[PDB]
Amino acid sequence: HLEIISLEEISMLVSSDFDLPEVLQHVTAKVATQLKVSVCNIYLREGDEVVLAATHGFDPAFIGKIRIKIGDGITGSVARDGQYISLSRASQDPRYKYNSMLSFPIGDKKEVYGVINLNTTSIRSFHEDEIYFVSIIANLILTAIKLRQQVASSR
Amino acid sequence: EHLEIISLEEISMLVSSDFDLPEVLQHVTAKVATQLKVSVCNIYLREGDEVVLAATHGFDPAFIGKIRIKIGDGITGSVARDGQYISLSRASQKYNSMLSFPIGDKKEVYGVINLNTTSIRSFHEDEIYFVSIIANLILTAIKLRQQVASSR
Ligand code: NA
Ligand code: NA
Repeated sequence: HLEIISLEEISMLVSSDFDLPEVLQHVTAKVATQLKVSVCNIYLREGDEVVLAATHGFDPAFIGKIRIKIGDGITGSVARDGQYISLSRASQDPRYKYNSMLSFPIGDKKEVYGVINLNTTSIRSFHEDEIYFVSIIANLILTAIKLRQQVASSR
Repeated sequence: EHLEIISLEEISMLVSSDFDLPEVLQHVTAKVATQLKVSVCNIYLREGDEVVLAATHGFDPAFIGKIRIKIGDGITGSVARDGQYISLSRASQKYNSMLSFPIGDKKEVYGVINLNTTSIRSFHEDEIYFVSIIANLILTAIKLRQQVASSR
């Protein structure tokens, strides 16, 4: 939402005394609650795949554990192509579900660094600026990485 | 605390692709001035043995080229050299209060952000914080633009 990011928040995000791990935990937990969604994950490009880096929705236990091969999911396509997809599906496993997800890339000019997902179990449309809001977050996340990775291991 | 005093596109432009340093700074100033309800906000950043004016709110923007301060020199010089910021009040005559805060990192000072009122007020712990934050924001606005350009 409009004026909806604390000074503490951008602060922590930029200021380098924190490690990605801890920021991203707070990022997902921020986004998930802001958009009223029941889970928000970040996967970060690593080799030809993409591994989980933060959650709000899963156990933190799952942090290293989930990997999507590159083109593989619809996460995997977002990771490959760098266009986000948002969809709602009707789903039914036999038994004598109607979810929504938003899957948005983290990337730049050159390429994709990761994917942020938002999944709610309700049938619900993602509104434009709802996506705008995540677009900004995808870029604050992009900026966290860039500051830390390069300006740390080379400065 | 630290109240919800920043805006999505403000944030955005800060980081953004083809949003541009002068212009970004020209807004950053105008925000601070307007926020801390201060008369002038000027950012000087670093060139060689001196520090030049990069953005103002409060002066004619025609002075952006034009004000260069040696690192030994101002109250602004000290802040630029030894990195730890200074804030003062003078009653001088009329009068003025000011905050001269550093922009930098563990090793290196990148410039100085400056506020002056033409009242006589000493700024709150919380008001400085804000500015410290604003100074990381400027710092990284800077830091991004040269890791993109000057390392590709
Ligand atoms: Na997911
Ligand atoms: Na000044």
